[PDB]
Amino acid sequence: ELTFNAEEYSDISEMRSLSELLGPYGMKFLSESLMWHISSQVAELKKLVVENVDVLTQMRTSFDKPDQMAALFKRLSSVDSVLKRMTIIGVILSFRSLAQEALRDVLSYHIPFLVSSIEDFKDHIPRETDMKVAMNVYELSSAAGLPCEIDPALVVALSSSPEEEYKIACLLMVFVAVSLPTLASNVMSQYSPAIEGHCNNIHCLAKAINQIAAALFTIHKGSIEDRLKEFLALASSSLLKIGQETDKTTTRNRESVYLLLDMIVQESPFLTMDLLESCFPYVLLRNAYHAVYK
Amino acid sequence: ELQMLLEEEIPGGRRALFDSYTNLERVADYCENNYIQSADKQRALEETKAYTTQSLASVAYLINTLANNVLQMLDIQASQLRRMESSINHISQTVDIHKEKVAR
Amino acid sequence: VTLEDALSNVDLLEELPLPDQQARYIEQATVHSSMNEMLEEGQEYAVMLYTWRSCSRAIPQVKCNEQPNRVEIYEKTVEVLEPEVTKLMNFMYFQRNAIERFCGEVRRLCHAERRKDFVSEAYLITLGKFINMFAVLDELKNMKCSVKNDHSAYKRAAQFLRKMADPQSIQESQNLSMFLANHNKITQSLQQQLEVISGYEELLADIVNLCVDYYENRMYLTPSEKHMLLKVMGFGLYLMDGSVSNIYKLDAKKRINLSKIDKYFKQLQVVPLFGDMQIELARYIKTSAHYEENKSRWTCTSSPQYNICEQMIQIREDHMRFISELARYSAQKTDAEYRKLFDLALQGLQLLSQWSAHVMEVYSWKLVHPTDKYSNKDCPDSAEEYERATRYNYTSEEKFALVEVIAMIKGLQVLMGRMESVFNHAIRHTVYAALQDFSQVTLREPLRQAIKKKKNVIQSVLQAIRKTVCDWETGHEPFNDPALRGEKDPGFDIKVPRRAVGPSSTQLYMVRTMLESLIADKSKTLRSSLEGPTILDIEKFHRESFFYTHLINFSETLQQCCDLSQLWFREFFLELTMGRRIQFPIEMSMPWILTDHILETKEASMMEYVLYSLDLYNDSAHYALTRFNKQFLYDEIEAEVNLCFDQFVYKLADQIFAYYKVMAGSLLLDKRLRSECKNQGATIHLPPSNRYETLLKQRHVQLLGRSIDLNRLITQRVSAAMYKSLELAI
Amino acid sequence: NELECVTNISLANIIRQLSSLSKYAEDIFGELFNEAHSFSFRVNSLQERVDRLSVSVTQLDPKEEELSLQDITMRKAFRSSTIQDQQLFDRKTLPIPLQETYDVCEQPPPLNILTPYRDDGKEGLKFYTNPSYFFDLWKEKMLQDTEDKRKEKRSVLLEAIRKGIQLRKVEEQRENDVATILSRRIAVEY
Repeated sequence: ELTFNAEEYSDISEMRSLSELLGPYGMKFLSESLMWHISSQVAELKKLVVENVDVLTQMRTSFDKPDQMAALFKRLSSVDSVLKRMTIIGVILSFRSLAQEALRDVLSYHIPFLVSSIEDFKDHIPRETDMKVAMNVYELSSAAGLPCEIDPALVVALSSSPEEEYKIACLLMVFVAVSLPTLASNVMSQYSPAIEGHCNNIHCLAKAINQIAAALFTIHKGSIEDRLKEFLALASSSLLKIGQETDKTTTRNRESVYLLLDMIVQESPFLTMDLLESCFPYVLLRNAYHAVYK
Repeated sequence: ELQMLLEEEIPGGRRALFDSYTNLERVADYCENNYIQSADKQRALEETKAYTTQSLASVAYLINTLANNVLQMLDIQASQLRRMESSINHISQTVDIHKEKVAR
Repeated sequence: VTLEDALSNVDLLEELPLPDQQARYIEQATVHSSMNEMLEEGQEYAVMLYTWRSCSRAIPQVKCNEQPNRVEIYEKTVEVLEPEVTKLMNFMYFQRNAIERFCGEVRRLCHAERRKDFVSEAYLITLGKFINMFAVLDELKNMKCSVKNDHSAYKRAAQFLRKMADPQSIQESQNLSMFLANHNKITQSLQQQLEVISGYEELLADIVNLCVDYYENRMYLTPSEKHMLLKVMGFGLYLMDGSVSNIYKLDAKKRINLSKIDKYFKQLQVVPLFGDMQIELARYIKTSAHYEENKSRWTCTSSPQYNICEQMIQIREDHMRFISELARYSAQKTDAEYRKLFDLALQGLQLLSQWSAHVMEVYSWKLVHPTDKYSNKDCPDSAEEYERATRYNYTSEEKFALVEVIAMIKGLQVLMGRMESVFNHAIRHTVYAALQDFSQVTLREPLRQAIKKKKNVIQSVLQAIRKTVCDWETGHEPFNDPALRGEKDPGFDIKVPRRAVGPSSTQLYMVRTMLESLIADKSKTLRSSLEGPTILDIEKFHRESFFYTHLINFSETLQQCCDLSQLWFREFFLELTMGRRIQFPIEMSMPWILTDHILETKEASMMEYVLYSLDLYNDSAHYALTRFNKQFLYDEIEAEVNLCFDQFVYKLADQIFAYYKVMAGSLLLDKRLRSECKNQGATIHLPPSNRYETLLKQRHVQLLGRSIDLNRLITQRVSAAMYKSLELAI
Repeated sequence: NELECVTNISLANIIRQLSSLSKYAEDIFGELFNEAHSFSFRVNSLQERVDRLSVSVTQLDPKEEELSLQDITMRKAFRSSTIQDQQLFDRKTLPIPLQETYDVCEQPPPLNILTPYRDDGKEGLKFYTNPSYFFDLWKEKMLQDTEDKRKEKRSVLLEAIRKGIQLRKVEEQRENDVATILSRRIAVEY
């Protein structure tokens, strides 16, 4: 029994009161304090990725061979560690999202004219502009509380060879993709409608993947759409593979882990439902939702 | 630029589709009767092969062009509406400024 | 001007960006064809008879013999009803000639000398199809008491005007009157005309044995075929048990197996005869000639496994297991991959058929067994019979389970139809490969044996099978082949060609019947000469080639395996009302029953399933337009959809707004207050979560050829509600 | 029969299928184009209105702006549009190909001609097929259920506001729509 109630500090009303007290300066300070921890966790994740690079590089290329892919997965190390770290990152990003929503609601209500100008400016920036200007625009908007596709605080925090770093980012996406079905075996992965999510917080992975992909592949000048598309292909393939199993222990929570693909595609501003349909039939998700909501 | 499409591209392609419909309906009967009353059946046969290949290619080409024209038309309209939304938002902001000035 | 250009056009057309979207055999063949034509004509008459609505219920009646306008209503009625009576005359002539033809075939086939030769299994199945056609036609004519009244009214009107003068005309009219007046006329004629034939029961025993065999081995794909087997079994048993024949003596000789048929009927007790007119299968046993003294033999006459909620665990398991594997398969390929796609297509079709069968069987059993006011506490005393067959006959769980199963059927159907090109290519390639491998490689050994032997009947047949279905990649059969001569192989590799094209229906049928001829118990036997492995491999190929015809037409069979059109039609129960009703209320319609149950209970789990229960209307309307082929049926379906969809939109919008208003109110409530209230046993309960997101994103719902933007209508209603809320607050 | 005859017949058949496909594609494209054209008309009208409104708004005078305190309520309030779509499955809405396949289906018997002789003065065909029957039955059920439920249940600105409340009281609010029937039923149920 913790000596406090978490809902009496993170409620919508409480977060709005905190925004009233703190203002944009205090909220920016809070966000920076959170991105520090995210950067720490990402450093650890990069360590784990580099200590697996050979097997990961092979898995990135042999996703068409179920037997060879299973053989490769057998040799990976520290998988539950990767999942735990990404869950922590997702939890921190969820807290940030709550705080940003509170701040936006307060600001749009105290200073409507500045907020209207800011929103008009952000919405209609030419999509052909480069990263330098868009970063300043997004930084202003985020200070105002609006939500942005690419978080500028995270982009700044994750910058503290370059081609080696790009390769490491791609293999981090691969690692996290292929490790998902390990969550079915866990017993705390139950999806609860009273929670609208899982007991052990694996529903924040949507935040984790989307935000981390955006940040890294803006830092290393990639293509966020393509990288997230590859991640979706791999994750869908892995979960489809676990689909045919029959063990009553390694598939205790197949439906709950299936719902994560839907959560990820919903959160992402780069992934649409057409891609998910092409790679993962939606009837499976419909049946999973029926099963959990029983 | 949108008028060039609306007035004559899409309607022209639709009329072309109707013409192809009629021509193919006639060519089917022509090929059948030609084979029936042909001295050499083999020659009639590869001729029918040629007509069917030509018909398939032409229909595919026409459908492709119509689809492209419709796609471009929709995209242009979406761009217009985005621009007009921006202008309307500006007008709303101006009206709000005026009302606040009057109140002050 | 070439395949390359056309194919390139198609390819470039299939890549545009489309987002935001989510001898002794020829005579047999000829007779078989004629019999099939008679079958289709009989189906036409059956549909004519099912959708017959009384036209004499609208003709004004005459009270006094001096009604001022009596002649000129008689002229009206004769002109109205002349073509309907033409239809009935044609029906009578058809049934008479059909019985003549069937009995002629049965007589020819049973001839003492000819009872030795074989008859292809396909011919036996077609004979079963006639016996079933006669059964359905007789029962239809029995139910429909409106045709009698229509003909009587026409006859009175026509005689009052002296419209008929000829002697032949009066004789034909009075023959039609006899036909319509009687009861079980068609079956009685069939019996009286069969029994004159000596030893007719042996052919029927053959039919029933074949049907029992097929049903046991699961040699069917569509639910229609599965039920046809049982109907043929039952009606064949009924016919066989006449005066000159006794099925219990015939069973004592181990000629038929009554225990197997009894077990089958016990497991499955009702099947849809036509439309919504069911047939209880034990009714054939009950009414047989010698049933009473042998009543103890059957246990299918008493009365369990129709609780659809029991099969749902298995249905869900199979759904997920199959779709997970199918989703993996979404350049030239090896034969193994094409064979896998063939297996997967067949397996998906079988699963779809099985699910459709579950749903329809439950529906039929429910229809034949209406509830009462003691069984169901909520059933009102003044409940119509149809209202008691459908509306009050289902529990909540049963309705939810039916919706689940229908949704699974429709989802898997769209998935399977999406892969129609890959399945077509894979299926054709596998069929061609299997047929050519068999013909060219497997038939070399038996042909060599037969050449090394005096017997030449086998040689003629095997050689005939080779001419029929061999595609010699060099155009001619190899000449230095030693197997053809007789000498042993030294070897002699032959390269079998590959290509994606299936055998025409005629030649596939010929090949299958000739193979059946070789491995035949009766033919002095052709199977005696053959060796062991030869017959074993022939039996194999003959068994797998059963489904080739079905699979080559993948789209049609996929359509057939997922047919749920009959849940709407109610002509039978409408006829039983004796004119009291012209149609039933929507709250008695099955699709609306299911959809409205989901809407009213506000079930969270089932909220994603509603649109499939609505979709049922599409299948029903398409069926009415294309098969029944009647305008007024589509008019009625359209009116029903018009009313029910507006009701659906209203209810959905109302409950959506209520749900989100409650969530908004609950989010902002003080948390410490909730804690305190719970600590004193006065909990302010949370609102149950629910799944409305999928519905709010719908923008091209499809109903009866219209595209409906659900989002727009929900927005209109919700905005009205928001304005009302603000006004109420102020 | 020679096989080449069958192959040629099949080739003619596929050409006929190509022609049918052409007609169906034309139908789809026309259905798209018509509504796109309607959108274009609406967009042009809205653009004209926006241009007018912008030139009008640029010349608003705040210092000269005068507000009538006395006329606060006697002014007519602005009301947003309340259009709500219904009857989406009327016969008018039928697509063209579905109508084509509907018109080849068998028509009901010409049972209307009996109408002039009927004493009841009802249509002849309404005894053969009544699509309006469902609606009538539903309405009747709704009406009696509602009645049964009801039975079972049982300064100068000061002048301006006074006039406003008087108008609101006197100018109160003032059917064959399903939504209205359901609303009345539920309202009586409360």
